[PDB]
Amino acid sequence: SGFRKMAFPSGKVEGCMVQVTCGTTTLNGLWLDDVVYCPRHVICTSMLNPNYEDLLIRKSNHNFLVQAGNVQLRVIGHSMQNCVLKLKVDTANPKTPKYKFVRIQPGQTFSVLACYNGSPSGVYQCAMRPNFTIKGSFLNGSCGSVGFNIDYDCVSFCYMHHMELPTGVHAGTDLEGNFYGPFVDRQTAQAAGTDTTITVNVLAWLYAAVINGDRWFLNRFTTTLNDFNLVAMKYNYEPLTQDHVDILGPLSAQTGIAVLDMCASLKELLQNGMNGRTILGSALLEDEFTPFDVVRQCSGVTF
Amino acid sequence: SGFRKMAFPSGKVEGCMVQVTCGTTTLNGLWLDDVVYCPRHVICTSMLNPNYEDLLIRKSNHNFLVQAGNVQLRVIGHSMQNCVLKLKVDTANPKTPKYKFVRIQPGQTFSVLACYNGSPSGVYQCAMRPNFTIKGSFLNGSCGSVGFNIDYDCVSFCYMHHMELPTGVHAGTDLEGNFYGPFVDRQTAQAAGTDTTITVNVLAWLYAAVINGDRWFLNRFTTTLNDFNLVAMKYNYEPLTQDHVDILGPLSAQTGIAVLDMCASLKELLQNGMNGRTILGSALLEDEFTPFDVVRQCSGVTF
Ligand SMILES: O=c1[nH]cc(-c2cc(-c3cc(Cl)cc(OCCC(F)(F)F)c3)c(=O)n(-c3cccnc3)c2)c(=O)[nH]1
Ligand SMILES: O=c1[nH]cc(-c2cc(-c3cc(Cl)cc(OCCC(F)(F)F)c3)c(=O)n(-c3cccnc3)c2)c(=O)[nH]1
Repeated sequence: SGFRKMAFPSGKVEGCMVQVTCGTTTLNGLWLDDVVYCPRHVICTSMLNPNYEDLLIRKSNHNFLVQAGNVQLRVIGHSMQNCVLKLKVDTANPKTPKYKFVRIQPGQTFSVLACYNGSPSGVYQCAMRPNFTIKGSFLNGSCGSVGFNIDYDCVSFCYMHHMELPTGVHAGTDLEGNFYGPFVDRQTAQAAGTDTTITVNVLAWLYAAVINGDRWFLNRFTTTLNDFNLVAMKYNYEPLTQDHVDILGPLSAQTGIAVLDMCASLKELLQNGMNGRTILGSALLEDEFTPFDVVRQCSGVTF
Repeated sequence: SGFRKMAFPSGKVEGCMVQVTCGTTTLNGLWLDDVVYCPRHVICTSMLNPNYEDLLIRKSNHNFLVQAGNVQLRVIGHSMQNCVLKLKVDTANPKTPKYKFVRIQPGQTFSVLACYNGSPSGVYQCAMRPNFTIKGSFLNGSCGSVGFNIDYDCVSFCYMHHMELPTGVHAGTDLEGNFYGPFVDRQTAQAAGTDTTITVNVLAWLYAAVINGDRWFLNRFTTTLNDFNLVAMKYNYEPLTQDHVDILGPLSAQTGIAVLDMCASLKELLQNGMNGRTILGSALLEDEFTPFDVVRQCSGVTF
C-alpha cells in the first residue's frame, strides 16, 4: 500500500553524467559511447541573438574541457545538431547503458536527475505539461541534466534541460536537440503558453486512490464522454478521448469502476471541491501520474 | 527555481541490492563487503509467535539462496542481530560504497529504494513520522528495501523495510535490526500511535516557499515561542524548541525573516487556512522537508 511520486532508479544515468566547460561556462553533458551531448548554449558568452554556426566555427576541440569524475576526456571532434552540441571523445563510456532517444508527448512523465558540475544531486519525477514546459527544480549550472524513463534495462532519454523561464518553469529539448514547445535558446521575451490539466492522468490517480482504499469520492452516477468534456473545458482540463478511455481500461477492469463512472466522480470534484477531505494525501487533484505510472507502482514492476 | 520532493541518486545503493530466498519466502537483502543484511522474518513460514532463535537453529547455510543479478552467492555463515539476519557470503561486493549505519531521529528524511526480487523498482523520499512509521509505497516482496541518505560520497543507511501496518503505513528497523517504534516482527495486533505534524519541517518548507517567491502568507506580526507552542499543541503540531529555532537560523538569515516571524505566519495558516491559495503547489502544509533538505535543494549541493 501507499502511493508516492516515484522516480526510476538513477544509477544507469549517473554513470553517464560529465562536466563540459567552454571558457567560463560550465554545465553538464551526457556521455554515451564515445559522444558527449550537451546544450549548445555552452559555447556562448553574452547571447541576445547568438549565431551558433559562427560561434562554433570559431571553436576548436581544445576549447572544450570534458571531465568525467576525476579524469579529463579528450575531445576529438565537435558538431551541432539542432540545439545540442555533440562532442566526440577519445574514450567510449564503459558504463554506457542500453539506451534510446525518444521524443515524448505532453502528459507523459519522466525522471529527472538534477546535476551540477557533472555530479548528480537528486532525482525526482515530473510531467511534460501541455504547454511543453516542466515544473522542475533547477538552479544555475543544472543545464544538461537529463530526463529519462527506464523499461526493462533500457534507458529512454527524453529531455535535456536548457533554460528557466521567467515564471520559474523549465524548457528543454529531446536528445536530438529539438525544443519541446515554441522556445529558442537565446535571451529574448519568451513565455509559456497557457497550461491545462492532464485529464487522463487525474483519472489514473483517482484509480490509484481507489486501489489504495480512498472511495469517498465515488458515486452511483455515470456521464457521457460528451457531457464530461463539456465540464472539462469549463475547468481548463484537456478533452478526454476514446484513446484515453481505452488506455484507462486495465485500471477500470482491476477496480471494476467504468471509466465514464470515474468521470462522474471527477465532475463532482471539479464542481464541489473536496469539502475538506484529501485523496492520497493531497488536497488538490493530481495530474502528473500516467495510467502506466499507476499500474507500475500498484503492481510492482522492476527494472 | 522550483521545489520538488527530491531523493538522492540511488546508483550507489542499487549495486548493493540482492535477492534472499529461504524456502518459499523471497525478499531483498543488502550486500555490503562480504555480508548480506535482510529481515529475519525471511526464515518464517506461518509466524503468530515465532521463536526466531529456534527457527534459525534449524537452518543451515544451504537453506539460504542469495542471488545478485544473475550470479548466485554462496552463503558461508549466518547469524541474527536483533531483527536482522546477517548472511556471510564467499565474495565481497565489488560495488560496496563508502557507507555507515545510522539510527535517525523522528522528523528526519531519507530516500527509499523500493525493490522486488533484488531488483530496484523506484526511488522516493519520505520522513520518519513522530510515531515511528513511514508513509511509504510498498507491495508484497518489498521487505528488505532500504532507506538512506548520501553525504559527500558516503551512503548512510538508516532504514530497512519489514512490515506494513493495517492502516497502510510502514514499519522497519535500522540496519542493526532495531525497530523504529514499539513494533515487533510477528503477526499480532499492532497499530501505530497517534501521529503529529513535524513543526520545524513545516517552517523549513515555508522558507523554501519564500525562497521561491511565494510570500502571500507573510505578515508583519511576531509571536513568542511560548505563544506559538500553545497554538501548535492545539493543532496537533510538535512543540518547537530553541534547538529547532537555531537549526532554522541559516534559512532565516538568507530570507531575512526571523523564525518567530515565520511562526506568526504559520499560526495564521493554522487558524485561517489558505483561503483557496497554494504554497509550492500544495493546498496543505508540507512537513516532510527538513531544514537541511531545503538548503540542499535551494543551494545546489551534489554527491
Ligand atoms: O555558466 C552558466 N551560464 C549560464 C547557465 C544558464 C543559462 C540559462 C539560459 C540559457 C539560454 Cl540560451 C536562455 C535563457 O533564457 C531564459 C529563459 C527565456 F529566455 F526563455 F525566457 C537562459 C539558464 O536558464 N540557466 C538556468 C538557471 C536556473 C535554472 N535553470 C536554468 C542557466 C548555466 O547553467 N551556467
Ligand atoms: O514471501 C513473502 N512473505 C511475506 C512478505 C511480507 C511480510 C510482511 C509481514 C511480516 C511480519 Cl514479521 C509481520 C507482519 O505483520 C503485519 C503488520 C503488523 F503485524 F504489525 F500489524 C507483516 C509484510 O508486511 N509484507 C509487506 C506487504 C506489503 C507492504 N510491505 C510489506 C510482506 C514478503 O515480502 N514476502
